[PDB]
Amino acid sequence: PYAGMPKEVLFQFSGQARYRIPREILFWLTVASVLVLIAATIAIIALSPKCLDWWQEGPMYQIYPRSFKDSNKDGNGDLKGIQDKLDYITALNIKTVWITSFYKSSLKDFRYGVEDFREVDPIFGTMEDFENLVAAIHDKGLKLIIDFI
Amino acid sequence: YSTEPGRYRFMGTEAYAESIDRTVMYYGLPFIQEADFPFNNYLSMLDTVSGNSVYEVITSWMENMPEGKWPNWMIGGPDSSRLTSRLGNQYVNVMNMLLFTLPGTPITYYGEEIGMGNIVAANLNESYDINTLRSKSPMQWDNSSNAGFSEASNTWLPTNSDYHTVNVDVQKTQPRSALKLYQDLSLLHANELLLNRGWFCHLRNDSHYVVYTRELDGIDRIFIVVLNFGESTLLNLHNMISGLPAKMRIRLSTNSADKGSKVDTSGIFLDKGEGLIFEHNTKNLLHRQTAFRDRCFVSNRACYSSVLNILYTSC
Amino acid sequence: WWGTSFLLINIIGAGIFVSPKGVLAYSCMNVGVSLCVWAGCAILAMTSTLCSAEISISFPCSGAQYYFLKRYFGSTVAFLNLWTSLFLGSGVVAGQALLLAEYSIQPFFPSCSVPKLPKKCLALAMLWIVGILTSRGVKEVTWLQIASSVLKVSILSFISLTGVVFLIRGKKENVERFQNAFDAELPDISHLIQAIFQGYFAYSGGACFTLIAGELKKPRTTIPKCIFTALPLVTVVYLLVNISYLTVLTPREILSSDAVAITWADRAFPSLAWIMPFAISTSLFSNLLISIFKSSRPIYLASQEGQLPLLFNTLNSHSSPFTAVLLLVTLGSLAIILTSLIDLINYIFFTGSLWSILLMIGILRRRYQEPNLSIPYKVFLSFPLATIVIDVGLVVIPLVKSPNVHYVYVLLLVLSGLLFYIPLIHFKIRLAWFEKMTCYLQLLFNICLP
Ligand SMILES: *[C@@H]1O[C@H](CO)[C@@H](O[C@@H]2O[C@H](CO)[C@@H](O)[C@H](O)[C@H]2NC(C)=O)[C@H](O)[C@H]1NC(C)=O
Ligand SMILES: *[C@@H]1O[C@H](CO)[C@@H](O[C@@H]2O[C@H](CO)[C@@H](O)[C@H](O)[C@H]2NC(C)=O)[C@H](O)[C@H]1NC(C)=O
Ligand SMILES: *[C@@H]1O[C@H](CO)[C@@H](O[C@@H]2O[C@H](CO)[C@@H](O)[C@H](O)[C@H]2NC(C)=O)[C@H](O)[C@H]1NC(C)=O
Repeated sequence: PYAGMPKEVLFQFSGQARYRIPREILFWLTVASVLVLIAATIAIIALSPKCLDWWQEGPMYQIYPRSFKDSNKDGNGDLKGIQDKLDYITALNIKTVWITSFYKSSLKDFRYGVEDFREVDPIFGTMEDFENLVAAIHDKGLKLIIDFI
Repeated sequence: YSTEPGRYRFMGTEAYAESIDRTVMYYGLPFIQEADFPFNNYLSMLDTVSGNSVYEVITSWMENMPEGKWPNWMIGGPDSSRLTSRLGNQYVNVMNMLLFTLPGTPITYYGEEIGMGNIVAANLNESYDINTLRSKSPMQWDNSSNAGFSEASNTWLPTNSDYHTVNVDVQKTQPRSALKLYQDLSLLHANELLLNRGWFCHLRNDSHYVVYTRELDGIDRIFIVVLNFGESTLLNLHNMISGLPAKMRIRLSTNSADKGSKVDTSGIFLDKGEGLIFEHNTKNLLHRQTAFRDRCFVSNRACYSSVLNILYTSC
Repeated sequence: WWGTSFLLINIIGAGIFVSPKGVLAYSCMNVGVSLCVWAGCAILAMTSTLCSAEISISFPCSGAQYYFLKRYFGSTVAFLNLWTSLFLGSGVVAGQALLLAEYSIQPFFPSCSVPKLPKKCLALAMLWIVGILTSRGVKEVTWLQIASSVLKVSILSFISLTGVVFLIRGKKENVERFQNAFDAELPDISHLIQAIFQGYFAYSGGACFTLIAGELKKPRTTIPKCIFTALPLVTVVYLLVNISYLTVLTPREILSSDAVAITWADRAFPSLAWIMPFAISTSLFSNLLISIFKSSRPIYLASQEGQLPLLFNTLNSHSSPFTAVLLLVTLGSLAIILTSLIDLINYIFFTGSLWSILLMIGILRRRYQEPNLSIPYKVFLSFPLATIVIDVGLVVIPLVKSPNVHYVYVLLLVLSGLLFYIPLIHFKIRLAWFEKMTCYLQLLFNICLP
């Protein structure tokens, strides 16, 4: 078994059990360890609780659209003003933004009298403003829910 | 539209002038999905505060709810008088704490973090309910013109006359403002498993104070929340809870000047509208004891392994 | 010709599946910055590939780059290169194992973060099974590798076509992000360097055909032309892949998500039916096998000369190297356990650029006193001079920024290279117990030197 030992002297001590069985033992131990790792992984993936949903982990913020922020010098709040203040909402560690009714309406109190369910009231902006606000909210990792009558 | 992962769609219902048994029916059935949760506004219906009333509200909601469901809480809304005018200024801070320690999802009405009050009723040309216009004043941002809400000569509603000293801008510098406490409570709720999850165990009712605990299996730490809703008084935690040290460290308090201070367990002195959150290291969780299995609730039960630093269901 | 086809099939690699997040992880969600970052990475890889082709046509194999170092530097430099390339290969195989296990394990968790423990366990299991498959058995499977290449090119083509179609349709929600770009805040230079590292890993990943380029038959005739015809194609493919990902996903979810392709398919076509994770996992497993074989080859190739571990030059079992495979498995397991994936890439290609610096100065040594004796080139090696400064800029500022001490530890290991080299060679000390251990291990595993 000297340095650089060739093939012929290899068949001189491998026959001995002390050099015959440990190789097989190590091979089967390694494959057993591989199976143990697979079993541990498949056990940990199961038996694990389902994680909380987005509406279960973070607080919600309720906003009255007409009294949050004006952005066109008209006296009424609008969606653009809401978009312009998303940094303040983020600084509050808020997860969900809740906006009350803003559809095109003829009566804005005593519940709501809606004149069109697929339009935004002109005093709040246009549909393009709503789409921009939704995109801005989704970019910052927030989520939006709206009222329905 | 809720099949794509990460895009679940929420839906809740509003029923206000109703009883608790008819309200909890919107939660659905174990084999029928009806709603995620009905909005809870029982707290916002209180015109006066005491330990007994808050205890009754919390216990009623937590007992009538189906087991395993997700609760929620509100303290104000567009159809209710603002909190600092309904109950007074002294209760502004403590209620916020109550909102951020109960199990479930908290809901905040705009302007509650600053602490706005109602405005004197005024008549408008448009048709509106004069009895509810008091809670729809514009947001107060800074001490400029119309409180920074608009740059126009006239707003659709008058702004509150105290905006010169109560606005977002001034409170971002003051270290004792309600905004700082709200931000601290929100951060603590977002960065602690014990608050966004885990058991909620409440002790016996009292006329002055409300005391409860939050805990989880395998954390070895508990949060003890104590709130004083009556008058200034003295409290001895040894009688209510056994196995506590003589001195305890306040993790958070409504009076921000006492953060990190040490108090004596027997003889805690509380002022009108005060709140303390103690963090305690122990291993005797209440929900495992025999006396308290009837006063602890969870949703999505889980256990934490620190050695593996994971969560598992079988406990 | 099919030569460029084989070249691109080798080049495409497997990093394209992981980099889009990391590059977007740095630069703070700036799309234009990321596009410029991969543009610069592609140019840098162009230059490095050209220099590597020069060395390959001037020198046969990896041992021939070792001999090149011997010609133009001392033996210490070449030995340091050898042992550093050992760590490079170990880190590469560890990263591939992490990526494979992580992609396989993601689908079970629908919309949350996968815990680190199952990911590490599965990565260790995959690395161990690949290591035990390489030795005592299979060296290469042609059918599986052909199928994996076909699947990978099909997936890439499908993603590119879908992105092109969605961009052409002109919907506002799909194109508005491309317009009004660059409004995000400008990051620091360290984030630029990290993004460059990730992009270079993406694009140069699998572009290690230096040995492959060494067996070509048209020196200075088609190899530069082959590179000029192949590399910009995969550059455009990668850029348009970014186009598609940013078209149908937001930067926030791309950064928060772990498997970019899986979430891309989830949002685009909610009918994948677990086909995409399985296909990508099979492709990554094939790439792992190919990479472990290609990394085991140079160790045995250079083990026959100038190596203290004479035990390494021992073909055994079914004519397979054993010591090199075991050492690679051990180092890969340590890399899996002790650290994450992105920082592994950062350290790996920081070391890669650090050694490319010395490769470039050796090429300049071919021109240091004899500029005329350089290899024939289109612009007479003007570009490598600039790439030297580029690499210097890459290596300098991570030290002054110093956000992680592991950067210092890399240089500490490099210096320990010479620290170990000095007593072995200069003093020529031999250990009897070393011989005893070698003989015992030879008798244990039937280890013999042919
Ligand atoms: C709208 O409200 C205003 C004031 O509440 C009413 O009167 C306006 O203002 C002064 C007196 O307040 C009048 O001299 C103006 O002529 C009024 N302006 C306008 C534009 O009418 C006003 O009558 C109300 N209008 C309606 C339709 O109810
Ligand atoms: C209104 O808010 C401003 C903003 O801080 C207060 O401070 C004034 O404005 C700048 C900012 O410090 C200073 O240069 C002025 O000197 C401040 N005014 C005074 C009187 O000190 C300001 O005090 C607030 N109140 C009023 C009435 O302006
Ligand atoms: C805690 O429990 C109840 C509160 O509902 C109180 O006991 C009742 O007090 C009211 C007041 O007259 C009456 O209903 C009875 O006299 C009591 N018993 C029952 C069964 O109702 C008790 O006092 C409360 N503890 C306090 C306030 O410290």
